Amino acid sequence: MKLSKDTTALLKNFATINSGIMLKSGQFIMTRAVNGTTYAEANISDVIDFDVAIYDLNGFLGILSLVNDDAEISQSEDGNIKIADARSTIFWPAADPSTVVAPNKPIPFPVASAVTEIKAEDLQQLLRVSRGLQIDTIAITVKEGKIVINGFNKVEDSALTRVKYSLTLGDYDGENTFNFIINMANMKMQPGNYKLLLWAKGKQGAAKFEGEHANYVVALEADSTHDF
Amino acid sequence: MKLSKDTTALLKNFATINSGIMLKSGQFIMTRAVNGTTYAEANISDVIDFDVAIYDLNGFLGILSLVNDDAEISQSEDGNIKIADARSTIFWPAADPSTVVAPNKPIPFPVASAVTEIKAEDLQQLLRVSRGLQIDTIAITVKEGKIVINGFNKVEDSALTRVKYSLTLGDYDGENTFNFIINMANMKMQPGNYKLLLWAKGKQGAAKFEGEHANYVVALEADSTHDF
Amino acid sequence: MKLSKDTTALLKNFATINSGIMLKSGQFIMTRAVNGTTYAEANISDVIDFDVAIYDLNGFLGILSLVNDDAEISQSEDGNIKIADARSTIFWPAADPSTVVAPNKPIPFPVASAVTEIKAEDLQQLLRVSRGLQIDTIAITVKEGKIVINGFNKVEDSALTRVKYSLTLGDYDGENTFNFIINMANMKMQPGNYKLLLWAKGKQGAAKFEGEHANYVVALEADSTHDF
Amino acid sequence: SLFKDDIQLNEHQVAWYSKDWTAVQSAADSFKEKAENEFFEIIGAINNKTKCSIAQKDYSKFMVENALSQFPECMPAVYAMNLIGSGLSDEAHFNYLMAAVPRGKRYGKWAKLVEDSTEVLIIKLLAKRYQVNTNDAINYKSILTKNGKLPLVLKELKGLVTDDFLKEVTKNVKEQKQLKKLALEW
Amino acid sequence: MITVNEKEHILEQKYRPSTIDECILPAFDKETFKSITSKGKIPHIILHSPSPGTGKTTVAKALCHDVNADMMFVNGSDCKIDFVRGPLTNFASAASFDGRQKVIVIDEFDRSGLAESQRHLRSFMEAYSSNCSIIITANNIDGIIKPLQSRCRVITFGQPTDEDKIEMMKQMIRRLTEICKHEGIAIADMKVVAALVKKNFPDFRKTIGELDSYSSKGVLDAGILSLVTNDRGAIDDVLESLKNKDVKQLRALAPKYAADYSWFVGKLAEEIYSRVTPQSIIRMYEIVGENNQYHGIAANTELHLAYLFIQLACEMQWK
DNA sequence: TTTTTATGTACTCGTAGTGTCTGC
DNA sequence: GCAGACACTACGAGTACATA
Ligand SMILES: [Mg+2]
Repeated sequence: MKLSKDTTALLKNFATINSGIMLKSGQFIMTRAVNGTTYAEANISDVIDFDVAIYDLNGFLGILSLVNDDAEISQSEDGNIKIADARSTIFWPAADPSTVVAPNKPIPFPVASAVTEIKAEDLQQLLRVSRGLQIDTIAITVKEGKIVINGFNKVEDSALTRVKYSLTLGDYDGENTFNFIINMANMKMQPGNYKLLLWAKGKQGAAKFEGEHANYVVALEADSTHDF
Repeated sequence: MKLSKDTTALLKNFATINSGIMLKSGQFIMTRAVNGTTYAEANISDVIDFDVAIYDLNGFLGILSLVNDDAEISQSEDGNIKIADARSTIFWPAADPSTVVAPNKPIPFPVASAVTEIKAEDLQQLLRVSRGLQIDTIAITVKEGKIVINGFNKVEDSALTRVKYSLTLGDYDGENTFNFIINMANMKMQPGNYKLLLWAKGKQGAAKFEGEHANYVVALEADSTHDF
Repeated sequence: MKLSKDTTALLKNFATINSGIMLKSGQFIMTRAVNGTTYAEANISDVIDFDVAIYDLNGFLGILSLVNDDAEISQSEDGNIKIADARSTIFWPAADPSTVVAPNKPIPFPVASAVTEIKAEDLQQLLRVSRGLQIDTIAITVKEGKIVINGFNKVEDSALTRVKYSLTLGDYDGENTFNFIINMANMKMQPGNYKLLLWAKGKQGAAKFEGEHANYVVALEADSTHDF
Repeated sequence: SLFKDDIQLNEHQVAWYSKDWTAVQSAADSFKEKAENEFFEIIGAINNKTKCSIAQKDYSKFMVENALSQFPECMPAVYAMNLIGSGLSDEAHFNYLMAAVPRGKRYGKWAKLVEDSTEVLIIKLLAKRYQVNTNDAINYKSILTKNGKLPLVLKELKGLVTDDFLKEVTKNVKEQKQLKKLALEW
Repeated sequence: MITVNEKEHILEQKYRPSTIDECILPAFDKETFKSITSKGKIPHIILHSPSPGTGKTTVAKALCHDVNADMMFVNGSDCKIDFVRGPLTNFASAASFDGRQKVIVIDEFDRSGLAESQRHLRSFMEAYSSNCSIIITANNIDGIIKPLQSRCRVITFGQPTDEDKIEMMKQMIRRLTEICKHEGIAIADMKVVAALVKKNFPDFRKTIGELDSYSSKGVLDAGILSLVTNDRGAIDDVLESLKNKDVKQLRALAPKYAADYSWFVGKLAEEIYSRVTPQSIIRMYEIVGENNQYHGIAANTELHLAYLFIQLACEMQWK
């Protein structure tokens, strides 16, 4: 079996969440951060036919780029990963499972406490203005009807008061307020439109972003206001 | 006498073998590492018109990069190297011939014990994979009829048994069995296609690479095996 | 008052001559080395309205580099100096003027006994070649009707016999013969074009470089020879 | 931690498995305990006449002599080794000190001068400004104290106290306080 | 019974023991090593001894050979911080499909300039201890940071008891006899082997080197015994002249040793130390220290050494 | 039971700044 | 075709040694 450039691109984006990854047989890939604060899942076209744990995914994808696109991938007799080309062959090592952190099961996202959607333009603008104005922490909030996402600077402001950026997405219908603060360190998604689900309970919370290829789940900080 | 950019690139590649070089009047240049691991010979377009030894070839090529490409290289009245530019002139010292380790005569390579050919694409892939899998030694051996280059990482694999890379060149119709180990550090050549000659007589051995412009002799590792 | 980034980059160059600087009321700054081997002057845009002596110029410019570009600079009520900018305010101790070496009098450079020019590209090439050829002194003289700069390595050439570098600066037209030696250590100037005024009389003399930002006068070496 | 299970790893595992090398650097600096020495096992042999071979131990003529110089009973031997013993071997130095220093359980605390960091700073400032030696600077300080001109002179010199100068004054990072002490010098 | 590596021509490298039982160790150390090999798993160990050639590298490799471990032998001087971040992590995180315990041998890791890397290594040990173990060897134990020493079993080679020394020397005599028999070296007098073993203890590498050096003519007879029991740099003439207060012979001997003044003065103090009274030791060290302190100051150096000879001959009380 | 002199010289390691060439 | 990657140098920290 092979790996299309979009599959390798999804894996390369996943590599920003974890340097390693766990692959089980099927057509479904996933990964978790070591601190469990972010998570990613994806339904992909190419088929996985043998379970393997990968220690360094970035170098693996680079070596895949070093050979042809029709590179056959299989499991060598010693247990490693064989990559067969026309005349060349690569033997990438297989990792021990105890040295890579993987989600033990696909996470069951509960009922969405709130929902919205984000166009790709808003996401790219948010990323650019964060890189610019040095935004390290964001927060979703409700104003006079619409749901907006604001961003301060947690280093220069431990109390979260100076709104250095804000962006408007859609309208909110309900009766409960929710100002969820989230750290930017758990924000590794490829650009595009995302259907945003948000769940909260008690001091805990999560935010799922459904995309065409992958879904990205992000945790909330400790002192996040719920009002649910 | 000007120096075409091909000549200067060849001189840089030669400088990676020996910090200094001894070039005599003609169109033939050669160098050999001080530790006697690699040797290089080549013919080039530009014509050397005076014998001179350069103690620091790298600095000479730097000051050459510091002036126009059409600079005129001659022998100064004092006996040094005069690089004439538009408004400026650089005088580079001529080293004492005894203070530069250079071959006495062009060493003639013996009749080969095995012959094959390496395409420039295979060599580039080998080098890039060596950067990738961090393989530091190679072994030219026979694999069921064909001649193959196996690439090992001697740091984590000291017995050279865990093959990390494998390349297939041509087939071997002979009856001998050999395993020539070569240290990657001694592969100081520039890209291109090379007829690969391999000579071995009991304790003696060497590997020659014939290119369309340059020939590179490389010493094998001490624990190479053969039955010639 | 604020210091535009050109003023700051100029002061960073003026710190290369003297570790401190004395700023007096006006649109004009100056400094000299403590040993008196080089002196600098510059007409600056930003107006200096109060006298203030800075002993530690590099630390002061590090304070400046951190807190924005529109930083309001003044002297504090107690007696030090104050730097306020929106988010912060920093106090820096004002040193007594006797604690900073100041040239006291703006040196009125006499009418030049020789005039020439040197472009930014020529000066850059000269500095690069000197860094390459280990050149530490230069000699401005008249060669075959043109004004040339010869670069020597005074270490391996104590008497300045073997010319290592040569550059032409144009015709001379005059009737005098000279050889002004300049130690490269005394040229703390920033890149750019420079009008070069060489003046000499009896045992005294100097070399003035009028640039696009500042003027740098430097002292000749001991055994400089002229016939003015 | 979205995954509310997990036995949870220690900080070292989280740092290494994530390959965040700044966290790895902090985890390694966690083990930055410093200053190990066993010189006083040698001195005891010199003092208590214990058997001790320095053929495998690290030796320090300065540390041994300064440790033995804290008690007058050993000052003859330390004096002799300070005069004629500089060109001797470490083994010879130790052998002589064992043969000569009289037996005794004398271990105690070294005599160290406790200094006024502010007064040291003032003396160093006065020595830097007037280009004088240390005792000339102390005499200048005396004269300026009994004249009342010292606040004026300290005010004129307050700009000379750069952050590198405080390193020469005192290595205690509480040097920052003296910095403010010098900022408010009027 | 004996391990021979035909690839090596150097004698001490040709007969390197390959098993814990073959090594000549103290009784308690060998017992602990046999226990380690028997229990199947290797802990984090630090084998240290300032005396070279006691068996640290040999014992590390022999533990890895008895356990049949996946050994990664590494030059400690190359085990810099990038080596721990890279090759060590690559080797620890690699999956093992054969049940072999992963063991990393860091030979001669006692360089101070590697302290930072060592700290990293300590953190490494808290993340990949369940995957692999580390066997450090060192000469200067103080070159290993205190957390590494505390986390590992620190075994001090070259620190035996008297009975341990007797037994080890008998075993080394037997081993040298077997090496001679393998090498075609005829032993005409075993006293030669005994003298070599006792002279070069506890440096076994140097012992086999001395065997190779003195076994040049292929026979170990009384001549080789007299050559081994000799001291080629012996100063005995000066010592006997001082003991006899012979001014003529000391006057004659001054120019012979005046050329290498520093070395001769050092060796003369070293030799006189063991042959004189404690107060004579005090006086000798004072006299020698003064005479050496005024070395570059005196005008006539031969006269200076004769002056030292007169002083020593007058003031020494030989036991 | 405690515990470090000044100045000059040499080396190694780690990292950050910096310049320069190049791959999908 | 230009961010990024690769390599090279400059500097701080730690260590060590000789001599006074
Ligand atoms: Mg060893």
